[PDB]
Amino acid sequence: KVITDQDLAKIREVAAREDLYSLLARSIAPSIYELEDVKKGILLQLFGGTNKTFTKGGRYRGDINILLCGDPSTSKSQILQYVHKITPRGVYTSGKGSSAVGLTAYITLVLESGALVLSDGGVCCIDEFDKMSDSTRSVLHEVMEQQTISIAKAGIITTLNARSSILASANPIGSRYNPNLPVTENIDLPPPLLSRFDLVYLVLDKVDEKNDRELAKHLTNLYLEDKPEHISQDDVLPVEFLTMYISYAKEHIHPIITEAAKTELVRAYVGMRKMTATTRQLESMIRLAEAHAKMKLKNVVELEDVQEAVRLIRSAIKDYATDPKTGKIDMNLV
Amino acid sequence: FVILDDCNEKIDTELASHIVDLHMKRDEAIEPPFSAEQLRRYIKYARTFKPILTKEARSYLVEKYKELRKDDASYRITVRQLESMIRLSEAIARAN
Ligand SMILES: Nc1ncnc2c1ncn2[C@@H]1O[C@H](COP(=O)(O)OP(=O)(O)NP(=O)(O)O)[C@@H](O)[C@H]1O
Ligand SMILES: [Mg+2]
Repeated sequence: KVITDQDLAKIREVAAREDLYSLLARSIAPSIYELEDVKKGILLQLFGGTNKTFTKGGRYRGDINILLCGDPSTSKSQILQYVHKITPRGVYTSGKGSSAVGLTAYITLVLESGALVLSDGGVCCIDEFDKMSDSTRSVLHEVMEQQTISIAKAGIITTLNARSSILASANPIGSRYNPNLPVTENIDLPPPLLSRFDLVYLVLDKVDEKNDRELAKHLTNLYLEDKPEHISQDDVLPVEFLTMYISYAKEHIHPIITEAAKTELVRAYVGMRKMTATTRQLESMIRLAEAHAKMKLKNVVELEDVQEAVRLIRSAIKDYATDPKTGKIDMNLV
Repeated sequence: FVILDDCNEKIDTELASHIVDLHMKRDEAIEPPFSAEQLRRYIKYARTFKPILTKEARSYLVEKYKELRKDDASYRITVRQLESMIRLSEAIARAN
């Protein structure tokens, strides 16, 4: 394919650092400037929740689905490249490149695999998500909710497993974010599909001289050398070691809910609910908190993890800057 | 059957607790009245009954159907609703 006690010592020693969460996040995509919250959310998608199966009452998904939405030139697609190369298994694809059959499975009498099936247990990166038709996007409802694919065609009828995490990229209606429309109307996905993402990010091309000088200095510094040694930050982890950390934590660590975490989750859900938050906001909060716990090599979910899960959800969709009654965003607060 | 969110704190506070319990304990939360292998044996037994419509029930059915027709006078209520109501009553008697 393309362990030792020293590796365990290194992993345990790194896990004791105070700046661990920021260190890991800024190290998944070293040359990309800022976008810290986006990097953090992607890191938690890499770790994932915990998988659960009951004797009866079913099984519950550990995987996280993320949507990146906003202005052009904001470097969304560049981030999808890093995720596609970091993940052990996965696929990158485009909206105009995909059919309903190609995305799931194909009759040929034999059955054949599509992208979401090849990507099982990994991450499936979908770019230009706003270009594919309502017919093709309707296929994703069942696979995202259940993590299974049911088929019933001439001579073949069966169900297949798809433990696949989706990372999506799109631009708003009108192709540049319009502040005179509410956020849900700018995003323009129908509610049954928009309800299935754990995190939704707004990223905006806001002009600012302070930001622009730093961005310009960062991009122009890459052309001072033939094959650059330069990198955005002094301390980042090598890709190999980072992969080792993530892989080990996925295999050995399995956090559980503490009573304290249960009380905070109930309180937080009632807070978002009483005023719109659906029942899926609760489950996605649980899943994000579990992902945060694995990343610290803990066996228990605690109050700190729940509060981080809540904070990241509020930060992603620019809620603090949102008018609570009209649903428009004040661009001055960004 | 039409399902609606109907947001209410007194329901949300309980529903959230139920959901968090399912993620906190795997098997323990549900505590059903019967075992599945018990329930299937009961359902197999029940389907052997072939109940018969009582005289008073025949008199009562036309009154209830007239009430539905006057409510109707929304999908328009046809003779098929009476036939369906008879089916449901057969199933209810069989359940008992
Ligand atoms: N913060 C940033 N860090 C690094 N490169 C950036 C940044 N912002 C913009 N760029 C550069 O600007 C370009 C962005 O291209 P791209 O990744 O396609 O952005 P995008 O969000 O996908 N825009 P679009 O495809 O039009 O919706 C690339 O050359 C990036 O290197
Ligand atoms: Mg792009």
